[PDB]
Amino acid sequence: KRYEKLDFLGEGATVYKARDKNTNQIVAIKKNRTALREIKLLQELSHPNIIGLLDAFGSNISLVFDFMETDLEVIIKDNSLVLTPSHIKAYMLMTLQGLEYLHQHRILHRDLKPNNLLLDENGVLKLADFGLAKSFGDPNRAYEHQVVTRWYRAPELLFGARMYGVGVDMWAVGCILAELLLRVPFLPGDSDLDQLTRIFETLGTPTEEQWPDMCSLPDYVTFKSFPGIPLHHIFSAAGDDLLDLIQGLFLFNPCARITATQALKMKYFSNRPGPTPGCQLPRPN
Ligand SMILES: CC(C)c1cnn2c(NCc3ccccc3)cc(NC[C@H]3CCNC[C@@H]3O)nc12
Repeated sequence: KRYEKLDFLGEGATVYKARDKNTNQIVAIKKNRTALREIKLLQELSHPNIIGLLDAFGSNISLVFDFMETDLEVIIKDNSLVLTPSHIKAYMLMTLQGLEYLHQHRILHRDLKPNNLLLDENGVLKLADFGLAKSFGDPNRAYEHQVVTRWYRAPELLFGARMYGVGVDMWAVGCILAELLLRVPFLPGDSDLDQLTRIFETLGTPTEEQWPDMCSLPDYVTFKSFPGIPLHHIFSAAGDDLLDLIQGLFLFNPCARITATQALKMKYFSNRPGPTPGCQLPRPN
């Protein structure tokens, strides 16, 4: 009644474009117990790189956010675009500044993947779809457990961990970074077992030194030994500063794995070339 419905945008939920009658501004309208958890976590937060919940109303519920023009998946899949090292540095910087904020507020995203990083027409990247986000402390049930799509999913979750932390988001950011570099999914498992296969044959089956607790995980099972592939072989364009960020994000021990803040202090972010101005980031038609 306050927002002029315009164009359909998705079905998961159900999203629509709309024009607010008061300000005339363009927004996106998204239309349960976790529905309130979502509004709870979001009405709180304010960060340029986190989508901004502008309004809500009941009677299925309707979340009003700012319109976004595109997302990393679209960009990644757009052959017309060539991503430069500066482009990639920019996307990551914004992604990690948003994730550092979330984590400082003891929140896990738990569903980080390229289509959940949205971009506005000024090249501001924003984390979105907090339908799985939870406060760090909240417990994980066995049969209600919500887990990212398997290609971005961290090894501890594939081994059925119920106690976990930021490393689950940091792994997903590693898989996103790899996808920006290769322009295809990094680790495209065709099953949860095959997702681990792929992880180990790419990165090496973990030693006990690399991952002390691994064997005590609930769904731990014995895979063959794979040596893995050197990252400079996988990512042949990447400088040494980037290689070290990647390696940091893909450490098997979830407690050794690099945090958003540790990532952000990495030489990579202070080295030339600098991150593209948002207004210069590549745009699809
Ligand atoms: C609900 C809010 C976060 C939002 C703002 N703009 N916008 C657009 N904009 C158009 C668009 C087209 C292509 C790629 C991305 C966005 C599409 C869209 N689609 C719904 C889901 C789809 C899966 N990824 C998260 C999206 O919010 N949701 C939204």
